[PDB]
Formats: sequence, C-alpha cells, structure tokens
Amino acid sequence: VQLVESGGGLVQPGGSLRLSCAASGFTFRNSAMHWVRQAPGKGLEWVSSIWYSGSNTYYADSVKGRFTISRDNSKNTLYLQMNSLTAEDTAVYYCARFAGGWGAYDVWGQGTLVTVSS
Amino acid sequence: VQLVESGGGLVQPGGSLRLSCAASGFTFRNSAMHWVRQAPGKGLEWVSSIWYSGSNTYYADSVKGRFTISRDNSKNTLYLQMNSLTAEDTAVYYCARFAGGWGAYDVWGQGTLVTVSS
Amino acid sequence: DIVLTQSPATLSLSPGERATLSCRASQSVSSNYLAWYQQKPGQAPRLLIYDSSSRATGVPARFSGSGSGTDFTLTISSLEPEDFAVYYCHQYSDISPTFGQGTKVE
Amino acid sequence: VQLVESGGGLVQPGGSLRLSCAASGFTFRNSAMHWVRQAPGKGLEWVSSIWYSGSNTYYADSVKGRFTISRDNSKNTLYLQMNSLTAEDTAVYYCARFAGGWGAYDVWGQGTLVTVSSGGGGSDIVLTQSPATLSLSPGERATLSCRASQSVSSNYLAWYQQKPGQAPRLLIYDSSSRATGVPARFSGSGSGTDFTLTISSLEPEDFAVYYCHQYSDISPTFGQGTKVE
Amino acid sequence: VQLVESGGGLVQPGGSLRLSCAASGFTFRNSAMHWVRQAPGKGLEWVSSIWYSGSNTYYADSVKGRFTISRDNSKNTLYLQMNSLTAEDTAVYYCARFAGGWGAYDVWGQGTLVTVSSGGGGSDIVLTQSPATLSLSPGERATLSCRASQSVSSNYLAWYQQKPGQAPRLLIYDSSSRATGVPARFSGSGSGTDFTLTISSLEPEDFAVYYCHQYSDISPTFGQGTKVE
Amino acid sequence: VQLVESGGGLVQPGGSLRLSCAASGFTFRNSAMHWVRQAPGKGLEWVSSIWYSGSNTYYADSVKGRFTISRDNSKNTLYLQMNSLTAEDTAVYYCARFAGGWGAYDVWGQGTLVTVSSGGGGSDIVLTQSPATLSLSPGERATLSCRASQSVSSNYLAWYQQKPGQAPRLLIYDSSSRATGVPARFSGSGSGTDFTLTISSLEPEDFAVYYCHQYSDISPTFGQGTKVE
Amino acid sequence: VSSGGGGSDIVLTQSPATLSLSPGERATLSCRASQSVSSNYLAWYQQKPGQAPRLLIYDSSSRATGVPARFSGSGSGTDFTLTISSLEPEDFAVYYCHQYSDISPTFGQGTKVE
Amino acid sequence: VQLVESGGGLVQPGGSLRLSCAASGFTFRNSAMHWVRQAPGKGLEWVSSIWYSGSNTYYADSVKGRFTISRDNSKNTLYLQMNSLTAEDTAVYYCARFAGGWGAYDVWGQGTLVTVSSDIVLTQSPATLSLSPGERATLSCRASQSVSSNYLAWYQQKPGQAPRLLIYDSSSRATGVPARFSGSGSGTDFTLTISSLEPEDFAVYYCHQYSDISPTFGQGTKVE
Amino acid sequence: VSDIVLTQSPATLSLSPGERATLSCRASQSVSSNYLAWYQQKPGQAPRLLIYDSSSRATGVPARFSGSGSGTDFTLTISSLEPEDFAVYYCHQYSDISPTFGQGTKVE
Amino acid sequence: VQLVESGGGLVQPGGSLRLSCAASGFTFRNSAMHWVRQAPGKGLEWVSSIWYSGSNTYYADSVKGRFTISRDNSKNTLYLQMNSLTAEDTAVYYCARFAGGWGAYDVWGQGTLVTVSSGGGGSDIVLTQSPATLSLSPGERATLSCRASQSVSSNYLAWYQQKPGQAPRLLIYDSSSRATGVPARFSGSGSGTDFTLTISSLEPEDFAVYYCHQYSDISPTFGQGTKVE
Repeated sequence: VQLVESGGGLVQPGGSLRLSCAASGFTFRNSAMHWVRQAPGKGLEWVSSIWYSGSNTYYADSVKGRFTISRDNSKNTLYLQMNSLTAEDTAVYYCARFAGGWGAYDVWGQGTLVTVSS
Repeated sequence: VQLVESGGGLVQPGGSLRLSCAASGFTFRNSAMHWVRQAPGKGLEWVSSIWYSGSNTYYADSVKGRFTISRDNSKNTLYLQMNSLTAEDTAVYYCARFAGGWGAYDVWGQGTLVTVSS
Repeated sequence: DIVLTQSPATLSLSPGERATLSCRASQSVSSNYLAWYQQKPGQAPRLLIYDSSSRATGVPARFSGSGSGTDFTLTISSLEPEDFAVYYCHQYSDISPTFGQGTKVE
Repeated sequence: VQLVESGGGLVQPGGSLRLSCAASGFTFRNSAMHWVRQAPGKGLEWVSSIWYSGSNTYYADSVKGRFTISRDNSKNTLYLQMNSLTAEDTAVYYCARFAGGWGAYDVWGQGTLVTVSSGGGGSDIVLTQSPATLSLSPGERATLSCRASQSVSSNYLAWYQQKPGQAPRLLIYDSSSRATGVPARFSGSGSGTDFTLTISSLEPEDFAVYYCHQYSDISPTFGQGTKVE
Repeated sequence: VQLVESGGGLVQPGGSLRLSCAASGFTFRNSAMHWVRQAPGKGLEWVSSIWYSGSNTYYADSVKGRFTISRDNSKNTLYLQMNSLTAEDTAVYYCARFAGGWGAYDVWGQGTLVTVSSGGGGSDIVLTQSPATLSLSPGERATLSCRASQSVSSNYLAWYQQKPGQAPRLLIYDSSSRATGVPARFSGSGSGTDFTLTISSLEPEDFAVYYCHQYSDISPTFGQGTKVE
Repeated sequence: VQLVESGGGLVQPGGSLRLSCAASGFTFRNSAMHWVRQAPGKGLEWVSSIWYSGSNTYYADSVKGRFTISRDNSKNTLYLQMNSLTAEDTAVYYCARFAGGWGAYDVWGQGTLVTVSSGGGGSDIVLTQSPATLSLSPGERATLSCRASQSVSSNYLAWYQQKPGQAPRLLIYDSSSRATGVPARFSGSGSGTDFTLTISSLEPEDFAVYYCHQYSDISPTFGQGTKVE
Repeated sequence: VSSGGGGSDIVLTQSPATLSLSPGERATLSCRASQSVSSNYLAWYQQKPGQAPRLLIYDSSSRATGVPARFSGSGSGTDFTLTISSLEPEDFAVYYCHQYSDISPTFGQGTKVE
Repeated sequence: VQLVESGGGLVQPGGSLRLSCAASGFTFRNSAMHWVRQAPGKGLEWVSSIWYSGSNTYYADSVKGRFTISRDNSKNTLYLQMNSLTAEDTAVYYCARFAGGWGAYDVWGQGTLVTVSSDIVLTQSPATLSLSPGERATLSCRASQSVSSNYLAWYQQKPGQAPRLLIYDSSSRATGVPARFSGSGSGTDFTLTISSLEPEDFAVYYCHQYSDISPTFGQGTKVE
Repeated sequence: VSDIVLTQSPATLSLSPGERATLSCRASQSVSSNYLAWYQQKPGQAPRLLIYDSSSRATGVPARFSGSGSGTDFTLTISSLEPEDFAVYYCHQYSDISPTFGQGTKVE
Repeated sequence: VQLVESGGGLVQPGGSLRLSCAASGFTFRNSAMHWVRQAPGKGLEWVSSIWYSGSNTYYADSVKGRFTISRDNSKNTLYLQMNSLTAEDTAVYYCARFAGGWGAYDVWGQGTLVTVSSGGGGSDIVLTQSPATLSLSPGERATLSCRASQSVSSNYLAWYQQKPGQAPRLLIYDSSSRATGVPARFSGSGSGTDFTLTISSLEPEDFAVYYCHQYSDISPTFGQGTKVE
C-alpha cells in the first residue's frame, strides 16, 4: 500500500509542470485522491481532490484556473498539471489517499519539491 | 532424526489425556512442531502448532478451548494436553516436524490411538 | 470556510513530560471528522489520530485525541525523543479541507 | 551577472534527468563552469567541470561514466546529463562559475533538488542499536539493544556477529532462536519494537561487532552495529 | 553447506563487473538468494534478492536499474551483474542464503571487495574545519579554522557562507581577499596548511554554516563546515 | 604523476588473474616499474621488476614460474599475469615507479586486493591440545588434554605417537580403545568436547610428539601436538 | 617446492615492533641490516590503514617532497634510524625501511607507532 | 613560594568558622593578600582584600558585616573569620597573593570547601505558554514523589501582587474562583486547566505541595 | 540588602588535540592599564595563572598560550591543544576596587 | 528521619579531626550506625560500624588503629575520631543508619569533605618517560625519552638502572656524564626539557627498568620508569 510520486524540479515563472503519483496495494479505482502542498517553513495546505467518475473535482481558490487534477485508473496513476506557475507555488507537493471516516489522509506520497524562480 | 511418541489409550467422554513427543537428531528448540490427527477410516487433519518463543501458537477450530500444545526445549519434548474429550476426538494422533519450504511435514511420529467412548 | 487554529505555536518540553495540543475550529466540525498528523523535518506527514479520537494502526498508545464540536485536543502522555516534531490538525468535514498552522514540540 | 538554473525533481532509480544553467552578464563562452552538489544534511561536493576547447572535461569518481557535462556557448547555457541514477545521487545540484585566483566559485546558481527514489511516503523499518560501544572484560555480561521504528511482524529479527575481515555469522534468528553450533551463552529476547541480545559471560572470542536485522517485509534493513571491546 | 564466492576487484567508474557465488550442500533451486554489501568502515546494507521463477527479483534504490541479479539452477550459481559502477558502490559484497523464519541469513559467502576508483596512490587534499559548532551571541567574535592535509599551493583557499535553503555565498578567496559586497567584519588569513576565517562582530544575519574550499589542484575539495549558532 | 591500478578480486586456488597499471605524468617508457604486495597484517614484499629494452626482468623466488611482468609502452601500461594462485598469494598488490637514488619507490598505485580461497570457513572442529610442551622424567605420568570446539559425535577421537623422522603410530581410537600392540600404560578417556591421554609410567621410548584426531565428519582435523620431552 | 636455495638477501630488522607514544613525543625507529647497504640506498615509508605506502626518506637521509621537517633519517652501513621529532596525531601509522642496493629488494617488517 | 591553607568543613547555618593561609617563599610583610571563593558549579568570585597598614580592608557585599579578614605578619599568616553563615556561603575558598601589574593572582592556595547545609521537588511544564483570549491553557506539575492526601495547591500571581489561591487539595476550587479554572491528577502528576483564557488570566502560576513538614513550590509557568 | 561585568564567549568549546581554541572576554567598560588576566582551572584543583596584563604570559606557561586585546575586547588563544589543556578558563580584571571575573568557558 | 552531619575541613598530614552525626526521627539508641567514605572521583568504601552495647565495633583494615567510632545515645549522636591522617584519607565521609534486611543504608548523612594536605601542589618539575615499555632483542638499540614539564636548570638530570630486588644503579648524571664503571654503550644527551638515554647495542644484562631524575631544585622528582624487556 504505497504511492510512488514523480516529477517536480526548478522552473521559471509562467512555466508548466506535471506531477505523477502511481498507486499500488489497494483498489485505486475506488479511492478519492488529493494533492497537498507545503511551502518552505510553512504549514500543510490542500490543493485539489478527485474521486469516481461522475463526482466533482475540487480545487483550492489559489490554483483554480491554473491547475488540473486528473487520474488514469487503467494505469493506477494520479496527475496534477500545474500551469501559470508563480513564486507562491514554490512548495513540496504530496499526493495522498483520502479515507474519510476510515483514516483521513492515511497514505501519503513522499513529496516532490517544486521551485518557481528566475 | 526421529520423534518418539507416547501416551494415548481409551478414555471416557469428558476425560483428559496428555500426549508426548520426544525428539532427537535435530535442533528441536528451533523447530516448528505440529500435531496432526486421523479419525478411523478418515483423512489427515491438522490440530495444533507451536514454534519459537515470540510466535503465535495455533489450534484447529475443533479443539480451541479444549486442547493445549506446549514444549519443554530442555527435554526436547512436545506435549498435547487434551481436555473435554468427546467421541469425535477419537483418532490416531501424530506429532510432526514442519519444515515449510524445506520439506513440509518431513518427520512424523509413529502415532498413538486415542479412543473416547463409554 | 472552517478555520483551524492551533495553540500554542511552540511547546518547549523535556522527555517524559506530557504535551497537550489544542485545535479550535471557527465552526462545528461535522461528525468530528478531525485528524492529527506528525511531521519530522524533511519527511512526509504521518497520520496519528483520525475521527477526533481514533488512534491509527501502529501509533503508540501515548498519543490520544479527544474533543468535539469546535474544541479538540491531542495529548502525548510521556514524550519520547522521537516525538519532537511539528503536529497539524486537519478537518475533512466539508468539501474545502483545511489544516491548522501547526504546533512545534521541541 | 547571473546563473539561472532549471530542472531536477523526483525520479526513479536508473532513470535519466538533465539540468540546465543559463548565464548572463559575463563572457560565458570562455568561463570554466562546474557542477557542485550537496546531499541532504551534508557538505559540498564537486561533481564536474568544463572549460575552453583544448581543455579536458573532468568528473568526480561518484559520477564519471554516467553523467555528461556539456555547454552550448551560442546560448550561454551549461548542461548536466544525468543517466543511470542511483539513490546516492540524491542532492541539491548547483551550477557555479569558477574564477580560480580571481574569485574561486564567485557565482552560483540557486540550486535544484534531485531525489532518486522508488519508495512511497512510508519509511523502511529503521533499526537503532544501543549502545554504540561496550567496553567489557572476559567473564562479564554484555547486554545489547535493538529498537525498531515500527513493529517487526512475526518477530522476524536476527542477530549477527562480525569479526574484522570476516563475513557476518548468524547468532540468533526469529528474535529468540539460537542457531546450530552457537554457544548457549548467546540468547535473544524481546518482541514488537524492543529486542535484546545477551551474552551471559563474555569470552575473549566474543569481542566483535554485532548487528541486528529485520526480515519481516520486502525491504530488509540492518542496525548500525554495536562494537563490544 | 557452503557458498563459494568469486569476482570483484578494482575497476574504473562507469565500468562493469560480475560477481558469482557457487552453492553446495543444499537444494539451491528452492532457496531465496540475496546479495549484501558493506562499505569500508560501515554497516551491512541489503542489495538485491532473487527467489523461485514465479516471484519477482528485488533491488535496493542504491542499485536498481544498474545491477542485475540472476541464477543458473543447473550450476547452483548465483550472479550479480554490476554495470555503470560509481565510487558509491565501493564495498565488500556478500552472497547469502535467505531462510526467513528458518534461519534468516544462515549461510554467507566470504565476501569480495569491489573498489570503484580512478585515482592513484595519493590522496586528495583533505580539509578539516574546527570547531564543528560555535554557539555565540550578536556582537561577539567568531574564529573558524581550516587545516589542510597538504600545503595549499598559491594559498588558493576560499570561504563560503550558506544559510538554510540557500546557495553558498562567496566570502573570501585567495585566503585573504574579501569578495565584492562582503562586509569588512569578515576577514581571512593563513597560508600553507593553516587558515582562519574571522568574523569581528557577529550580527544576527551571520548565523549560518561556513565552508572552506581549496582549488589548488584538479581535484577540488571542501571542508565539512562549521555551524555558527 | 600517478599510477592508476585495476584488476584483482577473489579467485579459487589454481586460478589465474591479470593486474594492470596505467601511468601518466612521466616518461613511462624509460621508467623501471615494480610490483609489490602485502598480505593482510603482514609487511611489504617485493614481487617483480621490469625496465628498459636491454635489461633483465626479475622475480621474487616464490613467484618464479608463476607470475609474468610485462609492459606496453605504447599505452603506458604495466601488467602482472598471475598464474597457479594459492592462499599464500592473498595480498594487496601495488605497482610502483622505482627511482633508485632519486626517490626509491617514489610513486605508488592505490593497490588492489587479490584473495585466493576455495571457501569461507572455518567451521571445522578445532582441536586444542594442552600443554604444548611437557618436560618430564622417566617413571613419571604424562596427562595430555585435547579439547574440541564442538562435540565429537560417537567420540570418534584418536591419539597418535610420532617420533622424529618416522610416520605417526596409532595409540588410541574411539577415545578409549587401545590399538593392538600398544602397551597398557597408555590410556585414553573423555567424551563430548574433553578428551585426555594418560601415560602412566613414562619409558625412555615414550618421549615423542602426540596428536589427537577427530574423524566424526567429512573434514578431519588434528590437534597441533603435545611434545613430551 | 622451491625455486632456489636462498634466500641470501639483505635482511632488515626494525626495532621496536611497537611504540606506544603520546602526541608531542619523539619516535626513534631503528633499522639494522645484515650486510652493509651500499651507497646508503635505504628508504623509509609511512603506511596508514587501508592506504598505499608513502615515501618519507630516501638515500638514508633525504626527505621526499612534501615531507615535513619533523621526519629525519640518518645512518650508514648497517645501522639506520628514522626520527619523528614531535609526533602529530596524523603521524601514528606503520613505518617500513627498504634497501634498494641490489637486485633483491627487501623490506623491514615494520614498526607500528600507536 | 607556597600558601598553606587549612580549615573549613560542614557547619550549621548561623555558625562560625575560621580560615587561615600560611605563606612562605616571599616577603609576606609587603604582599597584598586576597580571598576568593567558588560556589559548586559557579564561577570565581572575589571575597576580600588586605594590604599594608595602610589597611583599608575591602569586602564584597555578600560578606561585609559577617566576615573578617586579618593578617599577622609575624607568623606570615592570613586569616578569614566567617560568622553568621548561610547556605549561600557554601563554596570553595582560596587564599591568593595579588601581584597586580606583576602577576595578578600569581600564587593560589589549594582551597578548602565550606558547606552550610543539612525533600520533594516540584517540576512545572511548560516554562512558557503564549496564548490568546479564548484559548486553552494546560498546566502540569510533576512531583519527584507521591503527594500524600493530594495536598497540592495552585496559585496565580500577577506582577507586583501577592499570590492568590486558585485550587487546593488537587481538585478544590477556592472561594470566588471562576469555573474556567480546574485541577486534576494524583500521586506525582497534577494538571491545572484554564479552559478559555481571559486577558486578566495572563500571569505566573505556581503549584504547591503541603503534604509534609518541608513545603515546596514549583518554579512557575509564565502564561503570556 | 545591598561595577564592571566580564562576559566570555563561547560558553562551551568542543575540540580535538592539535586544534586552535580562541576565547573571548568582553568588558562592560574599558579596562584601564589593560589589567586583565587569564586563568586555567582543572576539575577539583585551584585556578592557575596563564596570562596577566592582557598579554604577559606567566613563568612556566607554554608558548602555545597567548593573549591579546585592549580596552573592552580581550582574547586568549591556545594554538595547538593538548589533552591536559581541556579545562575551564576565566578572564579577570584587576583595574579597580571591585575585582571581577568572567563566568568561565568550558573547553571539552 | 534525618542525620545531621558536622565537622571536616582541611588538615595537615598526621593531624586529627572529629566528625559528628546527630540523628532524629528514629530510635537512634537501637540502630546500627556506620561511616562510609568516598575518595575524590572514586567509589564508596565502608569505614566503620557501631551497634548496641554488647556488640563489637568494626573497622576497615586501612583505619584500624587510627580511627575510633563512638556514640552518645543521650545526645543521639554518632562520632568518628580520625587520627594519624594521610592524603589517602581525603574523602567525603557519610554517616549512615544500617537497616540490614530492612533497608541496608536507608538513611544517609549529607557527607562532609575531609582533605588532608600540606599545601600541594605544585611547583614540582614533572618528568614523563616514554615509552612505558620497550620489547627488544640483544644487539638492538634502546632509545629512552625523558620530558620535563619545565626547563631543568644546569641540565641536572640523571639516569638510573634498577633490576628486580636490587637498589637503583647510577648510569648517567649531569645529562651526559657516564658514571665510573658504566659501559660505553650507555650514553645520555639532551638539554632543557628534552633528554634521551641511549643503549647502543643491548646486552642480556641491560634488560631492566630505567628511571630519569632531576635534581635542579629543592623538590627532586623521578620519572615513572621505562621497562626494557
């Protein structure tokens, strides 16, 4: 039961980046998956969430219109497309499985640092 | 490399009986030891198992709460304490060394008949 | 939008002492869907308590959560050296998840 | 006078990555350019160097044969091609202009983190042995501790003895099982996260390094060892 | 019951090497076989695993993508193909039979040393900084030492300041030359094998890690840093 | 000025191996190049020498007829071909430039370990006789002790008497059985790990060396002897 | 099994085998030869654990380049000494003498300064 | 050039002791002689001075009025008379020759220990709590031994004013104390909780055990 | 019931033999005539004079000890540490009526 | 239940001191009372014991004949009279109530320091010999070092040889003067603080302990000796 994250790195303002999260050990097709970020020296902050087909994907106001969350259940993979990046988007980004009443964020990715600077 | 069994016999319903198994020719103190029984004319049936200190002892559902497996490593002896005996406990009881991937039940006791009748 | 406020921001304690951490919500947290996480430097957060009081599998008994409505508490009965970290509370009662700003136990 | 770095991120072991560093404000085409890295919680370590045409490119033994430093002087850009990545390459990588007697590393890129890992957000079972050292005499008792960060299922924990220049030797497995031919003065105990190895009365042949080892999952880990002197 | 290991030796970075381990005395075809390595003066570290042909081979993140474990059950032989070698692979490698609950690593090969290096019999210039830590208050003097294992030609020694999360910043080069924009309270001195960085009156912005750096040859080395708190 | 070595490793007795040494920074074609080795825990020992075309190549006595030194001046490379390897050849091997009156061995390679071994143990039954020497007079009693590291199954332990220049002669077998023709003054006793040979009244012809011998497994071992003088 | 009777080499005997000294003290190491070493072709080497030997002195008394002044060799014929005037922490190692006055180079068995 | 000291020992508070220091190897008649003391785990501290006579003798405020420095040049001996001793005088006392610009304290006596001396330690946690009105304050008092009868009290003290009883007998809220204050615990671990802070509740809080003849207080928690 | 304060830095120094120890003494007011001394104290023993008059090294004190400074900033340097030099070091001003000491720096 | 100690202090060798311990809170007149001491940086050591009337008072062998334990049950006070004091008596002395099977030393006094010294110390020139041991063979060179903490005026340093059971024998005085009848193979050298004794070629009669000795002041001191075996 793990989430294998990939992507990130150093980009310039206005650039683009896609993060990946590959799941194993559970029926990913049924889980709600979230992205959470943490700016350097600051606290945890929810970014986006996605669930079954026919349910609403949600975004934090600070990324609405710039970030796109998606999933490929055939590959057991979660994605976050990050466009129009600015210095405030600099943070460690975590993918996490949301278990609600059965464990909240009970499985986390190891996190990848995204730095936006010129 | 052998297992010397003793005990058994004819007992009344509700009675008690203790079986013994004395090992030689291998490092008994480290071995997983099982009891297996075979009712007259019927097939083999696992009864109980015991292993190293720090492992769980296991019992078949049909003997849980009535039988107690134990070992005395200083004497290289395996025991089965059989309480609350019923006519269904009538069987030939075998001790056996469990080698798992290296030979399953590769060493057997010769078996002793326990008959429960009034 | 439910704001979570943790207090105090910093707790300076010695091994063996008890740490009492507080999370106070601006609104009632439906179903007491509140969780606590432990984060050590350079590592991902780790679930300690969920549903306000449920201790996750593998979490030592010295961690315990309590409270309801708007007042929640995380208690560490006897601090071990590995317990000094930052602790976040987290409400998942609505569609806009929010976190506390953390309490650093040092 | 600037170096604008880009690239990095989280990559699987054996994967590939390319770092870039764009220069401005100086005659880049003539400058000696280096890459320097810094593992998490470690010091600075030189990686590679490139200079004028007519000079050799240089690599550290850590990366020679897998990494390629290059430059495109028409775009004032420095490159580092990172192939066959391994967990030991995890570090923050800096591009830097080398001025030698005129400033050493006087201009640095801001640095980008490269993490090479296949694991999830969970950690392996970490084994901590204590004490690091025990000074005892023949005949005395040695008590060694192994504590796990998580519970070791089935108490699948082993103890090994290693003497200088020799392979490790199995002493205890399954937390308490003494291997064949091991003297009875060795005994193990404990369960879950707290394990102990006891040598009842030390003999002169018992002075060695002792390791604990958990094999309760697919990621085997060892303690860092206790030296008995 | 024996594992006869062979192979290893001294090889160039990026080179290739194959290790072999020939078994006797047990049913090799059924046994899970592992490789374990031990860096010089370090602890045991698991490398790879192989089992029956209905299971998956496993690798540590340190070697995954470069090493290949394999077996030929008709010759009772275990193999480790080591490609794209790096100085981080330098260690004694052990083959070992894994018995799980029936003996953990109960049989070990004797081990073979693999050293990955391109250097000669001489050592790089080693810089030792002291003290490791200095706890001071604003207004006080900080005196930092850098001692080299060999004389630093031309006094080509530099000092850097690094704050958390930031790239290093040049303070002093050529042992005593203060870089552009550096306050006069920073000053370096010394020659040959003894160098000093002095901060005359500490300010709160001076609390950081400080590194010395020698660039007097083709193999650049850094000190391990002094943290000023 | 450097010598970059490569090769070595772990091989079985009777095997073959070739070491290499690539030079740079000096006129290799005119240099006298040697090989020097050092067994673990022992000192330095010269092995072989090669020089200009028109000079003799030299070898240590022990390696003559087994090792071959050679050079390829076009590639600035020195070689050592090692054949008929035995355990006595286990050593770290160094290439070195010989400067004579201008520096002796002034340049060394970093060395590569060569280990010749058919196994890793070691786990034989070790017999320890005591005392090593017994000075006694005729008519006195000699009590000789033989202690085994593990239990000798079936008490399969024999005692032999050997006089200078003669083959050993069976005295006792099965721990206590006197061989036919052995005088009654000899007697063996003991079991498990503790065995004794007793000569009740020493005759002048009884002064010799006495060995114990366990034959309880496939690896027969002897004690190192007790000299009754 | 033998490739020749001897074995008629120059034997170097170092003394003492072990020296237990504190930093700041002087280490006086002796190397005696069974025969006279022609041209005083005798060298000294320092070897630390896991490292290649390092030339200190050659021609009995000449310091190699980079060798500090606290190392000094002397002697002639059959009696040679190496002296480390003020021991630094980095000076504790094993020291070997070496004669190269013939076609059969020989070493001493070393002196461990600890 | 010696200074041979003698005296000291263990005495009850308010008692008396005399220290002496016998000099040899120098012209004691002309030398400035000082006394210096060092409390356990503390620094060096000057005590007294004597000179030619000429004798403006000097004392530190810690000892002036109770100690007497004197000298008898005919016996090359320095004296220090210690009267009305208190636990805070416990220290190692050194005699020393003062050479000023030609050696400062260049000769020291060996020093002698003077100890004036003869329970239950309370440890409060945390030392500091920074909170806002409406928030929760949780205070801990950890005793080195079990407090019999749960005889533990809590007091609040605002700056410049006397302490005020909040809780006694571990759980009893004092008369006039608002219900937002609450105590609990037994044996060695006690807790004071202020459920929702008011701006007047920011003060220092002390725990107090009165279960024996030697009453002790915690070292206080500052709530700011 | 009822001067010049000396502050030493750092409070603690962890070093190895052969390394340099640099000690600081900072006075709240100028020390007239540079009447400042340094003492070495080993556990359980009386203090030992190292340097006085800010820079004057006492008789029998090894040359590896050296003092410097004037006015309000004084420094003691131990150039190459030996294991017997690990002790607590005090600075001391004797330029007035009320002599004062620093609180000491532990060199371990 | 309390024990109030008083007394102690700094005394000269051969002097006298009395310690007292006043008890309260228990039936003192019935209790066995002991004295226990602890030398600086050392462990606890029992000194004396006293009990009811009709029982023997007991002393440790070091103090038997010098110390007297007594008690006055009318004042609930325990006393220890300490005569013939020597620097080995320097310790913290504790009174303690002995409860045996009902609490051992369950009540302790606070302890008082007794220091017995004549004014040390000191100005003595410390001589350090190195090495402590030299293992050599006949015919080899022995080089012995003597280092002084301060300069030895006039080079008044001597060397003595001592064989087991015999008085020391003068070898060298005035640093370099070989005494009459001493073989020329002995020679001394050095000045100031650095002195050396050289035995050019050891003879079998030269294996002994060697001491250096400075007589340049009123407090003569010896080195601790170098054994040549």
